[PDB]
Amino acid sequence: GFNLKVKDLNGSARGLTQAFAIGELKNQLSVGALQLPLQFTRTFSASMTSELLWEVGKGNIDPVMYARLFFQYAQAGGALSVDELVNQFTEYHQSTACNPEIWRKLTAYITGSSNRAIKADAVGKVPPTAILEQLRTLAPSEHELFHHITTDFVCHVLSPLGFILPDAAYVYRVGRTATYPNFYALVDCVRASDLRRMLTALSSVDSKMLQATFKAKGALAPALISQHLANAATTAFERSRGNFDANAVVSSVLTILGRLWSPSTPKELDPSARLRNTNGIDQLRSNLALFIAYQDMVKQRGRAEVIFSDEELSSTIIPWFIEAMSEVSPFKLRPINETTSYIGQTSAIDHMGQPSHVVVYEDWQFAKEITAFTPVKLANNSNQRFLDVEPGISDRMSATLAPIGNTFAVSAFVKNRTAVYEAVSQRGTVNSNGAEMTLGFPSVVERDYALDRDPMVAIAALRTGIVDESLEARASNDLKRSMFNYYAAVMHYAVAHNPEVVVSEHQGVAAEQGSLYLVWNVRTELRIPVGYNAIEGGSIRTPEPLEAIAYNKPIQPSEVLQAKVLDLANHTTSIHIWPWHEASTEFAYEDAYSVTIRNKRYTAEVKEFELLGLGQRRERVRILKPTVAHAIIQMWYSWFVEDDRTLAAARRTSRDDAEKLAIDGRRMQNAVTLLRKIEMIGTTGIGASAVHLAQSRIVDQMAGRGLIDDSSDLHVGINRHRIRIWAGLAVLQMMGLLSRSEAEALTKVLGDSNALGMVVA
Amino acid sequence: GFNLKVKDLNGSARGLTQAFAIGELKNQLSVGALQLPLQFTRTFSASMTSELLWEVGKGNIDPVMYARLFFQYAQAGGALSVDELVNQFTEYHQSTACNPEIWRKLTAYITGSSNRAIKADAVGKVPPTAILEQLRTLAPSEHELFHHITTDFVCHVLSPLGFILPDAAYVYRVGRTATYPNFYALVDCVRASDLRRMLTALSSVDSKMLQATFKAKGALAPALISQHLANAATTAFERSRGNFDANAVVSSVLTILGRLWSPSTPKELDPSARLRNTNGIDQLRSNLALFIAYQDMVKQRGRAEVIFSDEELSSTIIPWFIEAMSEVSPFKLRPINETTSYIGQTSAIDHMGQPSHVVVYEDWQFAKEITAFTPVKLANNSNQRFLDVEPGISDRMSATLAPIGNTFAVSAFVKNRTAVYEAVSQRGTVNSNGAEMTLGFPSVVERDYALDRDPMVAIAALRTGIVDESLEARASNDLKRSMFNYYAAVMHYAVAHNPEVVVSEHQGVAAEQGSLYLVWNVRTELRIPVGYNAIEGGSIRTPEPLEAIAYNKPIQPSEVLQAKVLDLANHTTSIHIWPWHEASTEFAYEDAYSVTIRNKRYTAEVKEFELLGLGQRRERVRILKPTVAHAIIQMWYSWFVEDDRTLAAARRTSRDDAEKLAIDGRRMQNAVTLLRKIEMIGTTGIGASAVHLAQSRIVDQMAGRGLIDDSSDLHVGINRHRIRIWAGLAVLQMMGLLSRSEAEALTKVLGDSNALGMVVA
Amino acid sequence: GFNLKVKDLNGSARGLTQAFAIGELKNQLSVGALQLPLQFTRTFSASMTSE
Repeated sequence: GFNLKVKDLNGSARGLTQAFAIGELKNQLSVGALQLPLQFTRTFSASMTSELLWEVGKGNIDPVMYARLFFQYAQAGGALSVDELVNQFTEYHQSTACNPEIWRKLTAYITGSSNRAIKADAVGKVPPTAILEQLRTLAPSEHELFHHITTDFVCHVLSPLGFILPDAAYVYRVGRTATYPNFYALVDCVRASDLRRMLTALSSVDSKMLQATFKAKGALAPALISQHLANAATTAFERSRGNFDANAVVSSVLTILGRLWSPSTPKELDPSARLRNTNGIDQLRSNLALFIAYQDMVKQRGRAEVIFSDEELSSTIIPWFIEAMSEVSPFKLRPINETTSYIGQTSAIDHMGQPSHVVVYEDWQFAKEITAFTPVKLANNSNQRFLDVEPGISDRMSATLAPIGNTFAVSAFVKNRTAVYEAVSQRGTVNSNGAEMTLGFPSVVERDYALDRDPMVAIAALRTGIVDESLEARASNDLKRSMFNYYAAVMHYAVAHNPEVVVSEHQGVAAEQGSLYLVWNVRTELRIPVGYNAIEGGSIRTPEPLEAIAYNKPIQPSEVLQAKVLDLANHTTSIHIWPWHEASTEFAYEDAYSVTIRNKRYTAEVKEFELLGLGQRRERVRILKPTVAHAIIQMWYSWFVEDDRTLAAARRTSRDDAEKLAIDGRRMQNAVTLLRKIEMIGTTGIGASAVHLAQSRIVDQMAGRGLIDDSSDLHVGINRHRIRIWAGLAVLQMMGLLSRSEAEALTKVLGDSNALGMVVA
Repeated sequence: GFNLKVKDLNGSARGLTQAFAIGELKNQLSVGALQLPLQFTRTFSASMTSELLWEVGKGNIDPVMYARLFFQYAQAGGALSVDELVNQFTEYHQSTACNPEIWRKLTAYITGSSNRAIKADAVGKVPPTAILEQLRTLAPSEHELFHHITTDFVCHVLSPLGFILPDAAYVYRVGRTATYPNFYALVDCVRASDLRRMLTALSSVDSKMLQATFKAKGALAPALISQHLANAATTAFERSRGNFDANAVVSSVLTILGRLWSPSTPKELDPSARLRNTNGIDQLRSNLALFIAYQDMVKQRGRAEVIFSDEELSSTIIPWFIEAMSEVSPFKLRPINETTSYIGQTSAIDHMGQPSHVVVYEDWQFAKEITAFTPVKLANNSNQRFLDVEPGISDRMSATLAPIGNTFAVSAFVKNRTAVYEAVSQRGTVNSNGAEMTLGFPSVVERDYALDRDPMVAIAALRTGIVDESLEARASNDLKRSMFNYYAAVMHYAVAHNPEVVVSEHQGVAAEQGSLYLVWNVRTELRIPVGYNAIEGGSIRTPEPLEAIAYNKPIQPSEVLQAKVLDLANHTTSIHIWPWHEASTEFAYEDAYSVTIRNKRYTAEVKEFELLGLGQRRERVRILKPTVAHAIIQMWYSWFVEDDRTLAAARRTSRDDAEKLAIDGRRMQNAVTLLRKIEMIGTTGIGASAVHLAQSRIVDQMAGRGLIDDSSDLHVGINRHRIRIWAGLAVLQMMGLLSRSEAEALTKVLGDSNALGMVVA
Repeated sequence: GFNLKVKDLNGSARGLTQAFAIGELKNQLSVGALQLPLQFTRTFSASMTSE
């Protein structure tokens, strides 16, 4: 992770700063005091990591299955934020009804009409999912959704009789998104709750209509209700004129929450005796999480003061109901004391004792497996595909990687970096002014790396306080979400850690007195200068959260540290396809190593390349492959990078050799550790396979010539360690555990210290 | 071992210098050239390590069993050099015959005489070994030898009949001495050959007399021959007036060998056409080993020019026969091409390529076991004893140590220190002027450490060129032998390595033109400045041997690398006792460790101390315990010490930080390695036992108080590693693998580098 | 409830327990390892109850 510093986050992790959500302009410490309660449901965001796959057009229907994807599609990064999705679909819904044709056409595709209405239609209802593609002329639908979705009703099950089929199912999927929410996250999510309101009656009409309609007879003739059948939805289309401004509700609600908790009695702030109870947000008010949301939204908006409410009804009303209470999300409104469990602690002590190291870590234990990729392109020649994965790369590589999961028993990495303990004097007297306070058990890494953000850039921005901000709306707001959610995810592990807090002003600019922050008492430690809080008040009593948790004590991990991941094995034969893509894709990418002895530069040329035990290429396949697994590793790499940056700067800064001693130690704790890591990972076994195979091509290189032919002096004090890190490269790339790229980062550490074997072998 | 240096031995290992044997006054390089053949039987010294135990007074008799011990007694460090032994015994032999009494007394102890001569004596011949103690009044015999030995004849087996008993056996023993010889070694050994000449007839008389004597009758009455019986020996006593001056022979012989090989035709040098063949030393002349001997003796003596010979008979004669040809030794006259096999090689190459590192090592693989000690004091209340060893310490400790043997798969230690390879630039360009050339597979270490010399002091002297020389005659000449033999032992591994050589002058002072040395061609390497020899002459062509072998090539180990050691298990119940002592003795010695947390200095107090699994003390026992095992370890420790001395001096010398980089690397290759070693040795398991037991007392220390009672924060980043090196101390002392003492040497390395865990755990 | 502790099993219950079972209170706890390997394959009846 990243490290700071007791007085600081502020130079190198401003996102940490609440004031930024508060709007403190990067510097001044929460001054005000002058604070009231805070409290808990502990409170809104994601449970955790949920993975699932998706059935579409099954013909049983109902709102719940999609809106999720519709919720998800965003998550899917459908196009842009859900409300698009809802809007873009609703928009079809809007080139609405003047197409009674589809009814007319459904009626007309009621075969070929009721024109000979009679008791007749009997078959063919899987190709009118495929059919309601035929409906594409009336409504355009690259955004398959309705093009897929429009199907559902028409083939509700009605004709429940006559027809007939279908008797089959589709795929949806969804890999985890966020464990925590953000307010524009909220606005969409509400837009999802609205598509949700939308369906039922829509579910109901067809469902309703068909049972009521067919008194019959067996078939109740025809020219029938389906003519209404579809009629209801457009009717439904109009049925949306529009429920609320979800944006309106959400912003009004954020404003109300600020108020719910405000410091300033003045009335941008009149939280009622009349309505403060009244169910509603009253259970919600305690909630910190909304409070985090409030802090950010407000900075973003301040509060959007339209007072949609009156202080009675409404403020009774559009705040009557809320999205989270409405379930198109995979967010859930949080349990109330657990928070998001998953931490052991230790903290610094040269015997004095105090700390500026941390010991909070990853609570991780990732997948035991991974995925082939072949989109079974064949059936319908489009997205309709099946990867059709079979024993191939996937099983051998997995087992072999499956040490791979091993390197990163994440608690163990924190173990190493929490193994530190003594330098900087002892036992007793290490500590020198600056700190380190450090973090994270998988969700933040998981949220990004999957999302191609490569956290790292957002992270540098994070630290430097003010964000990097070149970024694309895709790019910029990847940054945004990751920075918001990351901080919040920590926060209700920060909020959770000590209930005492206090909603703080800031003051700051006016801007509208909204801006507000939180402080708490934690009692225990002797007075080792920890910011300005030691505590001076019995207890930590610092609004800065890192500040708050940090002056506290060790524990253990409640959490699973499960990597989760999705088996579709039932599907894995079942389907058919949802909106899948990123696989990763084609199975691997080539990487070789060349070694010198007797001085003959070679290059065996193994890739990347099967390695695996068959030839070759292979083909075909790849593995959008459990982020975590990439995730856990991303974290180890991050560590390397951080320490190195620090060192360089200080060594130039710190002339003293003793200072240099300290420096080698940090750089080369990275060095050493990375080196040890390399050795191990490479003696993973396959890689060891690379060692025999790549050697041999290098044997050919070792044995190309006659003179070279006496095969190796290539084996030296260095070699075994050399093609050992051939083994390192083999662990290193296209396992897919790591993308590549980084390789030079590891190089950077190896270079930094002779490292050598250092021994072995 | 020790390290040098291509241009040098001369600063830091002058013993290496032949010129010192030659007498070059510490500096000038063999200049002369001007040389003739040299050649091989390869030639005199010990086979290797032989261990055996000793039967005395069995009553079967014969010369061979003792003279060995008589040879051995010296080795036993009986008192002083054998010739003492022979002399001191011969000296009894000398308060000779005027004691017909013992005969008279034997006759008299022929029961109670023949006084009633008749056919009578029938019994009691185990207590006249014990009896011939009764003979002690006539001859004093603290030096039991004759007091024990005088017995043998009298109880030859004669009365072969009447008596009767004995029907039993004694113990002798002998643990290995030297694999190589030295000339005063020669003079004694010859003194042994002389006691050897002495016995037979002495064996023969009694043996002869008794068969001839008793025509009989059954018993042939008495008043008989035993009256001669003993008569022969004194007669034998006189029989020694004296065969040769063994000293005379030996010195005359050394002189003759010089000549045998001399450069100077002038005649301190007339090696005959008449007698150069003539069997004798002709097979011996080729022999280098005598040549090594010659070089040293001469320096010691020059040659002792009495020309005992004429150039025909004799120089035919006292050189006719020689001790080595005469077998009271455990030396044997060497095979002719094997030499003393046992070496793998690698040598330096940053790609250039050349070397100043070495890779010659220990060819070692030591004992699988060790010894209890209880001298079964009980029977006869003296030396007569039996340790009476039983399952106790010995088996458990052994198995546990038996990893102990593991740490020191000596090739593996050379492996580590031959793992070095790259620092000092690359690949390619490491080398900088100075070298290292390094050595030894067990005999030199084995010869000393057993002998309480603690090689190390002799070793510092070794290096510094001119010897330390405070030393006791015991002390000084421990130094002498170890330095002579060590060098020679290397030499006919140096002599063996390349047959080309050339007997060189020096010149030097006159002193008598005797002084002489050897040079050879070894061809192969490119011209990397290796002394002044690169070679400049096709081949190494350097008289300096290290110089000679060193410019040469890798191999493998023919030798056993057996630690040998002695099982008396048959005896282990059998006896009774020889001259045994050093055991070591009482089983162990106490050592504890105290740890601090929450800051409570403790000291668990475990010793040393059973550890073993029983209580306690125990008692009783100890283990004069396979030197090697101590031996192998002595070598690893030595390494530490050498590098550290170097570093300190250079860092003060070398201001540059880069220089310091180099320095940390050497000191802390020691550091690191010693540290790793410690971890491992301690996780030996018992020690791990110390870890649970010593912890617990420390738990008591950890749990003495209430506050302390929440047992450990004692377990830190440091702890496991702390009582882990409690484990280190446990491996560390009274296993007996190592004496102790050194502990601060390991400390010295641990101190030198944070070391830390460095990790783990 | 008489019993014993593995270290003390011999350490105390050492009498009841069979490492004694033989003579060998002795020097070292019976054991080591060795030579002719077998298990008898028989005690005989069930005799209890069977009133």
